[PDB]
Amino acid sequence: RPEIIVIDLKDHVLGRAAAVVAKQLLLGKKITVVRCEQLNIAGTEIRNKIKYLQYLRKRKLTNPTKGPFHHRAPSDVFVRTVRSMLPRYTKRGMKALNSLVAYEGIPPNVVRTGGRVVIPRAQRHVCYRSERPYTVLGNMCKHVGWKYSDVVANLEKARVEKASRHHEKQAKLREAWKAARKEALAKMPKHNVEVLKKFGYA
Amino acid sequence: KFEHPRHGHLGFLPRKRSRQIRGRARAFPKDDATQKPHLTSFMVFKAGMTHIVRDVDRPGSKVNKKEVVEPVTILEAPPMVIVGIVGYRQTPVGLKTIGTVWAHHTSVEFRRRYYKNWKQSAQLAFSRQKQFANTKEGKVAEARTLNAFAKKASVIRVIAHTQLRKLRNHRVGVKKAHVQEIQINGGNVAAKIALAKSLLEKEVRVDSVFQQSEACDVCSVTKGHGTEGVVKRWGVACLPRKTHRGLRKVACIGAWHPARVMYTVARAGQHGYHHRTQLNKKIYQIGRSVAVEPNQATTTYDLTAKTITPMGGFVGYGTVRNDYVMLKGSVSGPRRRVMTLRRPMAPQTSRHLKEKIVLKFIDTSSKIGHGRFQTKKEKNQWFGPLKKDRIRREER
Amino acid sequence: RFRVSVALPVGAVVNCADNTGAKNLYVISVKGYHGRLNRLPSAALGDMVMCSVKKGKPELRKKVLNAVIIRQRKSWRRKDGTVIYFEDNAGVIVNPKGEMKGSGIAGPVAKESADLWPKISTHAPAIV
RNA sequence: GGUAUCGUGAGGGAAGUAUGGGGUAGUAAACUCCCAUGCCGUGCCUCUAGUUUCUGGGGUUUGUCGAACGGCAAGUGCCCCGAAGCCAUCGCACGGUGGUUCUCGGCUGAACUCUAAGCCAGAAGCCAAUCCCAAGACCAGAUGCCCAC
RNA sequence: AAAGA
RNA sequence: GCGACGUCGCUUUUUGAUCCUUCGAUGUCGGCUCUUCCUAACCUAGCGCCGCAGAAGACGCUAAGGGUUGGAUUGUUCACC
RNA sequence: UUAGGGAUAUGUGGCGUCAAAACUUAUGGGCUCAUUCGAUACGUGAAAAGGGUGUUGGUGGAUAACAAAUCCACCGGCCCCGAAAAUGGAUGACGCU
Ligand SMILES: [Mg+2]
Ligand SMILES: [Mg+2]
Ligand SMILES: [Mg+2]
Ligand SMILES: [Mg+2]
Ligand SMILES: [Mg+2]
Ligand SMILES: [Mg+2]
Ligand SMILES: [Mg+2]
Repeated sequence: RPEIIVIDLKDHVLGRAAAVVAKQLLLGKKITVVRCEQLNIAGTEIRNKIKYLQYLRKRKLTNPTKGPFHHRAPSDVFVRTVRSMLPRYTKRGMKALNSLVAYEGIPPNVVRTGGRVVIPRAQRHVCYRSERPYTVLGNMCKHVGWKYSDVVANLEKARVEKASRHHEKQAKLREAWKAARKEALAKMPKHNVEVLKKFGYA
Repeated sequence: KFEHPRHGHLGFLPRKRSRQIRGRARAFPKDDATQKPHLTSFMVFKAGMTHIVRDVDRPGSKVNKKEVVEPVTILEAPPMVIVGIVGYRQTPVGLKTIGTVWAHHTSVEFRRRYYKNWKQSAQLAFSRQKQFANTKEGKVAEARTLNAFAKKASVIRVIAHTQLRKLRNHRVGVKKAHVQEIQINGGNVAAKIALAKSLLEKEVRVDSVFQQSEACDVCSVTKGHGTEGVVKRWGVACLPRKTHRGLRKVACIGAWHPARVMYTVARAGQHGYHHRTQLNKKIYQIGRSVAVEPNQATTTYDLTAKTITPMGGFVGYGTVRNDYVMLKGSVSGPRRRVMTLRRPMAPQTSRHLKEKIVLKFIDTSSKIGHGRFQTKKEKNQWFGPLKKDRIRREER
Repeated sequence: RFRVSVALPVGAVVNCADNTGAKNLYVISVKGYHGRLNRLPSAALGDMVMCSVKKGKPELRKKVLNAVIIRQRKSWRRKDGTVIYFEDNAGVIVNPKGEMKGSGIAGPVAKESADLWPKISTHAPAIV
């Protein structure tokens, strides 16, 4: 019944991506996010660890359990970067936030939910790579908390390989098409082979 | 300028009533897969205290010398009946249970725990699980999740409850069964269910979990005091005698800024009945029951015959009838409150925590008095056939 | 050092069990004490304190001088588990380094003050 | 749906810290430790101490029930002792952990030296963790039991 | 979450 | 290590101004009590360095984490022992 | 600079999200890495000399040898230190490199 545009965030810079996701959530689309671990940020890790340890330093003096609740686990750091790029104190903006999910890695319920999506206008590599220091967000958040880097680094390893078991099994099911579709020429009306060639789809 | 070290410890806030009297290990030890599968926790009942005399070791000044009187605590520890096995996934939002196999029988005291009346009830707890276990799909749906506790599971936790009908103590007014998950800290989780699957529906006695001269950590719930004031709850100070509106207060609980009272200033509220842990409480004796060895408190230098139970029981508890455990020092309970032992976190490699012990004396002199007599058969020796028994042992 | 209960806060008049002339040992301050807030410096059984003599010879009176507690009228629990105490407070008057200074003690010096002062025990009639 | 039990733990809290000693060693002096103590912290009540409306048991004082016995009145007469409970740095127990980085000693050498890239290493430090709280983090955690219509 | 795919 | 001569940045528990807020009322210093915060580091903590052989000081940097007393006279802050 | 409305178009200010507008312009010229970068005037002023053995620019003057190129002196910052406080903490927020 629903339609979710399951986005991906490997090698997406944390901010050029939360700005694009926020405006789409705010255009009523329901984005689910995966692999917030691999989100990149400009600058070295030390600089990005201090830009976050200076935020882990702010808390309501008189009652910290009301202060700004800091989140490890990049999955919601990406949700945190989005909530901040968003009209929070309207029901319009709280609906837009509640349309993200922002998992960690590719959970089993969104590996088999269809192909997934990337934002080219935020991929850090629209061009050559010079030398510049980027930081995987899952590696900056391991160092300020987020006990579960080991956990998801193995769940996603038992998947990047379990999927690779299914790209080479059912590999002999693929060429059963790219050959059948290849020799799906020269047996059929030239009437149509000519316009497949014309429009390149040959 | 002038100041003092701050009153109380901010790492025990909020000073709140613990969510249950049952002492519950928040964290179990780190899983060293180089060990054998075993049980790393156990629930005992605080009988009370006494003190003992020890042959000392660990050469120092007060040590390597004559004996010492050290206060101890007697914790009655009946064997625990394992009922279940519980495995956890290591998922990125923290452990989650992946099923729970139960035993085929489930003691009638365990099933009370899923009630609050149990005598107007119809006792249906675990009715479709005893029935469905005798099925074949039961055995399927049970080995379908035991064959899961090896694929997906990392943490394996049996569910043990206490034997209370085996705890003839009455002053423990409860007949439900205290239910506690217990970590297994062996290795090769495949061989970790093997233990769990084995000792399931079998009694686990405390010496099977612990050894005599080693130390545990005691997860427990402090003795409650209700609403205690600031001088008692935090121990701040009494204002001078001259104070108006009385003197058991904190005078200044806030500057002008911040214009809110801080979470750090002292205020009156729940004191006691908090969950504490008491790291590194060292076991001095883990002696067995009087039903099996009615010479509990006679080690080698008290060749007389006696038991742990002092003259006239422990005050407010009763007689110890089960496999008591003798710790060293304080335990954060009132009498007959369930304590949970736990094998400790600390490296524990020290000449003050790994040294073995022999107890040259234990006191059974009555708690209720001053007691001058051990082993009441010494009291009869002091006195004579006085008129109480004289009116019965000479009137026949 | 020992786990001796403290008995003699600053301003206590201990009497001199040492035949040096003095009679009192108004405790000026405990030598070795690490300050704590509003806490009066409290001497103990083995502690060395600084004193002014309030009664006795004048050749030692209007002067700050040292003293080691002999006897403690406050019951301290010995680590052997025996709670023990004395009729009366008492202190020898001593060298600034620590030395006996005064005719052998007229009282039962306690164990907690002899094995912290090898120069007192050799002048004390009994040890207890 | 209810009810019940067991957990999970996002997040917030957070604490242990001083001093002496022995030790090898008047050694081209300290340092894993061994030993205490002190403070702080959290507990506890076995002991010691305090506390007594167990007005417990006793004693005593004026008055008072005809007098003893027995009590009673003196807003608990006073006194000695007093279990239980509570409580004391007055008693007692406990509070010695892994990474990460910078000072930094340094490595390779370019364009000879630590760094321009490649890099070990480690005191605090921070960071989790132990520890305290616990899904208004709304737990598709697991589990027990069950309706009418 | 499934498992198939 | 600072000192001639000098100067130049940043300093408030500063000496005073200013008269902006308050005149149908922001109640006066100091304490007591208690909590917090900062470092321009007093102590412990980390090397560094000297005419730093041991000893023992010497200069320095890094660190706010922990610690920083009890009294006499004074209303005191300060000061003094 | 101001009656009540609609449309067209601008002003100042802008066009990554909040936030309408480059759905992150096919942008072009250089600059910039900054362990508190930097980023809307007037808010009050942000940082003062000072130097370097630093990254980019310019002029005086050698060698044809530095340890086929390599120098001796300075002008110019962006940028490094100089420089610091007290509730938690602000380009307005996120964030951007
Ligand atoms: Mg008054
Ligand atoms: Mg936590
Ligand atoms: Mg946390
Ligand atoms: Mg005032
Ligand atoms: Mg005073
Ligand atoms: Mg228009
Ligand atoms: Mg450009």
